[PDB]
Amino acid sequence: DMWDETELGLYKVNEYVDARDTNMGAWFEAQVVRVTRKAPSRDEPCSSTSRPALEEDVIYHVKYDDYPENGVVQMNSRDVRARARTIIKWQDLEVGQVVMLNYNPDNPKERGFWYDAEISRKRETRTARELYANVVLGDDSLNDCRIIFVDEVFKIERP
Repeated sequence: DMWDETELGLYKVNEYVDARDTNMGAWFEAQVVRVTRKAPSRDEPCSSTSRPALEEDVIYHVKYDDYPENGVVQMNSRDVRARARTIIKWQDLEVGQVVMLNYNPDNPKERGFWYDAEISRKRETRTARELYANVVLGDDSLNDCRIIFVDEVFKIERP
């Protein structure tokens, strides 16, 4: 069974977060409506020395702000974070940074959705500001993609 959890979560009921969609991998604003953990065993404490309960243990149940029709969806803790808020300007970007940026996999020249990405190239020539990144970081990432929206790269918020 699922038990409601009030301590381990980094995000509380009613708080807004960014949540990573389970189908497309992009980040969308959402409201936390419930935080749960798996039920402890009958003869085990909620937290033990062998297995200290951890924030990564919780499941967040969220409702997307712009997709209410999707209903309440369950999120792994790695798929919820504080809303993005700070751009990393062009001059501060570098290879190896992991950022949230805007990319359209189907039409890469055009505006898309917001994905985690690892910068793979960063160079300014007389002709262009070249930014490439491995986009949709995780399984089946899109490697070494040319990024259009080089002035709209966000820092990822971390606890």
